[PDB]
Amino acid sequence: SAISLINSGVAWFVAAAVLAFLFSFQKALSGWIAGIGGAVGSLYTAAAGFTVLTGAVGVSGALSLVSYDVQISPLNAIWLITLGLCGLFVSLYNIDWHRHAQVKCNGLQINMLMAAAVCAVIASNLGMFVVMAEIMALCAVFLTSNSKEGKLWFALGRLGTLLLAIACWLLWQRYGTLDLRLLDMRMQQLPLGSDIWLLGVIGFGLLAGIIPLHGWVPQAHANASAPAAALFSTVVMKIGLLGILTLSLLGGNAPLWWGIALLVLGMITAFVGGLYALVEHNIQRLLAYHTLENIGIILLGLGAGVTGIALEQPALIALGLVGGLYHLLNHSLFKSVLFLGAGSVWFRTGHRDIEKLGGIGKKMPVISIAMLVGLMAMAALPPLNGFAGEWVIYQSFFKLSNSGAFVARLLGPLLAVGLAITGALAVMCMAKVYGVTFLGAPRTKEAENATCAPLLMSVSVVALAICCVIGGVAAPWLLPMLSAAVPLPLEPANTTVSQPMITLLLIACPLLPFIIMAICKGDRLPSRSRGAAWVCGYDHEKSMVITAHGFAMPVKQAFAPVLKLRKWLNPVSLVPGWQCEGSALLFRRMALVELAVLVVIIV
Amino acid sequence: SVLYPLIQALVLFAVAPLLSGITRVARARLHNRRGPGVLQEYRDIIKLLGRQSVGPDASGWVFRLTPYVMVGVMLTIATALPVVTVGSPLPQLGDLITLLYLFAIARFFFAISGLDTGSPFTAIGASREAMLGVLVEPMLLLGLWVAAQVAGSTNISNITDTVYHWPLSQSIPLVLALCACAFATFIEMGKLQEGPLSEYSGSGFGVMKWGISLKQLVVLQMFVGVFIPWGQMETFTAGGLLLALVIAIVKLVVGVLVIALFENSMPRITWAGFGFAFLAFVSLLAA
Amino acid sequence: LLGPRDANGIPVPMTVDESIASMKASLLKKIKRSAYVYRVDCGGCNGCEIEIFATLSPLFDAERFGIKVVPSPRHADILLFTGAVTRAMRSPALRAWQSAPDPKICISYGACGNSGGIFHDLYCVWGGTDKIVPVDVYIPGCPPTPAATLYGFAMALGLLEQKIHAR
Ligand code: SF4
Repeated sequence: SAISLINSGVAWFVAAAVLAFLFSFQKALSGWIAGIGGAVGSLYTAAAGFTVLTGAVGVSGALSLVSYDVQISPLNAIWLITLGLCGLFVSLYNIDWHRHAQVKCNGLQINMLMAAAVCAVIASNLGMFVVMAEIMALCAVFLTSNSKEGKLWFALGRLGTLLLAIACWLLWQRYGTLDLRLLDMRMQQLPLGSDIWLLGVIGFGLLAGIIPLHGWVPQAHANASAPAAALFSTVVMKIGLLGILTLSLLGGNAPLWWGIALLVLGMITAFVGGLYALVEHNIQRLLAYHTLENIGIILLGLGAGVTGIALEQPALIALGLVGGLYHLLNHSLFKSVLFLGAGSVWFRTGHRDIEKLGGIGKKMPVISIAMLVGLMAMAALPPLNGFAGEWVIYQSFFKLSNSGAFVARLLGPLLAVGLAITGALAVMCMAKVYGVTFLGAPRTKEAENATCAPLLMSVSVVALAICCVIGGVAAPWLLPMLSAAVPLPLEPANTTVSQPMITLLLIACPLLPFIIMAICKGDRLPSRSRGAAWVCGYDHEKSMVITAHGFAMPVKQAFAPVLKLRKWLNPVSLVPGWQCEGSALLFRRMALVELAVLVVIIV
Repeated sequence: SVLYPLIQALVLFAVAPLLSGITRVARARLHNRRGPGVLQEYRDIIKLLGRQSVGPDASGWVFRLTPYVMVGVMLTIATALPVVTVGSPLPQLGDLITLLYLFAIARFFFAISGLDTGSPFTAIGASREAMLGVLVEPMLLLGLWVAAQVAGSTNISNITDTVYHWPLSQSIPLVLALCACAFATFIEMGKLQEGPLSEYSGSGFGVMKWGISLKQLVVLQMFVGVFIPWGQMETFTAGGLLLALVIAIVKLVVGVLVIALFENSMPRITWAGFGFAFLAFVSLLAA
Repeated sequence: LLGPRDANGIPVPMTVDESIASMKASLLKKIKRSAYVYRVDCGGCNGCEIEIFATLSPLFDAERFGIKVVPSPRHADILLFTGAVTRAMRSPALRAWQSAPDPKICISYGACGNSGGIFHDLYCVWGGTDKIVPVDVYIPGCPPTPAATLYGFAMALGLLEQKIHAR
């Protein structure tokens, strides 16, 4: 009954959108209606995804409000599950987010984006996939702050549908069918063709944010709202990744250069995103480059899977796919944690620059603990949920390192070395982020005036962090659940890792020095926190603390050629009409035209 | 399945300031002075445990709670390193990625504790330590990765008994990876004044000294127990245990002595550590 | 702000609480085998500084008795004060006093630190180090010989006893 569940979920999403738009004359009631509708629709979406994943078969039917053909493969059930979780918690966050005198009623665009994303996940036609991913993308463009930020994203988004429309026309000419099961059963006879696959991969990476086509991501995540940016990073990226995965797995056939190309592409995405996140002092733009690097890690897992299905190694396929999809779900979880918590910090303070955002850990300690969990989850630290997917991806890398191929053995340990680079850089970046935001003395009078977080904001972020911890410690019980979608044995190289014993050994081991200091203390006075930091005799000043500007200097010191390569490959001055007076307003003017003419032809 | 890892962690915790004490008395004898005793580190640590911890007003729970976290993370490390058998006490936790990212946990908590205080010196030291971790983690990953693909499995107690029974057919990938791991250990135990602990005081400073001594133990132990296993057991017996403890403490003592000697005998070793690591990686690919 | 004053505003030596000052003997027998000493050089000539740094030199050693020089007041159990308290140096010396964990041991080193020395009655000094902070052990000399420094630290740690008395 997952078809009826997803039908009711899409119905509640569109009802929430139209009711939030109809009652837009006030902010509180419109936000309440939009959040409740999004929450119940996401509950139905997650219920349908869990039903499909537990059935492990795959269901098909017809959505009887668009006349929409639907197939829910168990591979897409993970996308439905993560969309349901993220949508439910972002809607519950939006309930309290829509009580501010500075924010806007975004519930119509939020609900339309989630409905388009769900219809894109559950799509069976590739043309309908493009159309619904294109509805979601224009709603996301409308979901930005102003017309300046949604200009490069509009250009890259329409470049992507030009590419995806050409690829879909090529597929319709070659096969006479746009369906996905029909293409899979027809791709035994003729293989995909590099010309269609590379075009589709570039067109989806324009949507999935793949370096060097990543220029829209931090500009879009510059000053957007946290309910906007959370589902941006956890929906818009994952739809393009789903399109890449459903183009790469369109047949058992898959040439070896596809997997190597995906490995190199996700590799440079992970490295460049993780390096470029270090040199930024805006939290919501830093999270965009960390989106880029974790999407690179998920693409590393998917490229390992594609290389395995090229080399006919079932263990490699199993390891690559579940590592990639588990890291996809976990990344969406803790990225929602990070974006919603940073938005709560902005909600209580008003600042997004971490240079002018210190001392928030004492003002809001619940939010501070939640971001500590999220930062330790994103920088892959055991036993949290960002470590398990990286562990399975490393196991797939080791399976690559032992397979018989010169293109795979040369690429085996290099991916491990660079993923160690990326993990260490992420650990540094989140050490910097937690140090200069939630620790130390505040650096602005606007910071100490920030009271505690609201009720439902804290409830949503704590529930997301609870889900992150649950997905972390219960990885050995959730990985075989994802083995029901990618369907075959998981074969780590003679090794398991067990998150519960690390969890038990990280709470019980620090008790031993506590017991020892409780025994070895004699006349120990109670600990005092009174004075200022020791700065060698002179008194302490606000200009003397080291912050994100001075903490990210040796990475600018040692990784200088890549950061100068940022400035070189920037063809922004070569576009003739890019410097126009009204080009930003013109793109948003045809955006109203394009969404109005493409929605009505579907209906 | 509980007693062996717990006794492993407890003994490796309780023997850690011997290695710091022997290192500081070796540095004293190398500079032609008599120097302190080998038990001076214990006296300093217990005396600091007597004192009471102070900190800045802006410091919160992270500043007080970091040293216990770092000691517990080093204990979770040390409970999976084999010191007397070729089999790790906890093979579930005794992977390669697990140990690396638990060391990443330690680096992250040290860096956020250095940034918690308002002192520029502690934040600078946190940044330098994080730089050191960024430059050393893939070196050691590639070293034990070459050793792992020589072995067949991503797991301690598989690399250890692969290098225990020397195959004599892939000896060059083993030797180059061994020297790369030695270089990574040399970088981690060393640099490669004010200090990053200038804001710690009392019990917090004592538990930081505990954690630093335990980190310097477990890095050298991950070298000399994984890559020098001749003297350990395939299966745990009750009669050959004294020989295993003797050879383990002798290995640790000679390791800290020779590392102190070659530290005082001093991006060359940073590049050569990467260079011997890639020379290991090319060696399997060419042969 | 940092230090107590009179009605005129002249600084006075700090008074520790007796709860804080009650466990000084226990602190001394705790740090008898390991003493962490921070030099707090104030307004004085290098003589009273180089000789203190010569207590860990080849001729006279301090680590054999357990004394180790620390880089921060937070690590310090003994605060070694050196020079006569210059008006520009009272505030950093007070800051080094409050930065150390309670209880503390203070040792005045040299004539200039004990009472001001030759600059005892002068507008830019406050006199000796006892005019700003309490002092437990006084070590005279200008400069004190390293034998006197070792005797002062050993008598502070209880390894030796006081030799000279008043007449
Ligand atoms: S005691 Fe003598 S040597 Fe020391 S600072 Fe005073 S005048 Fe100089």
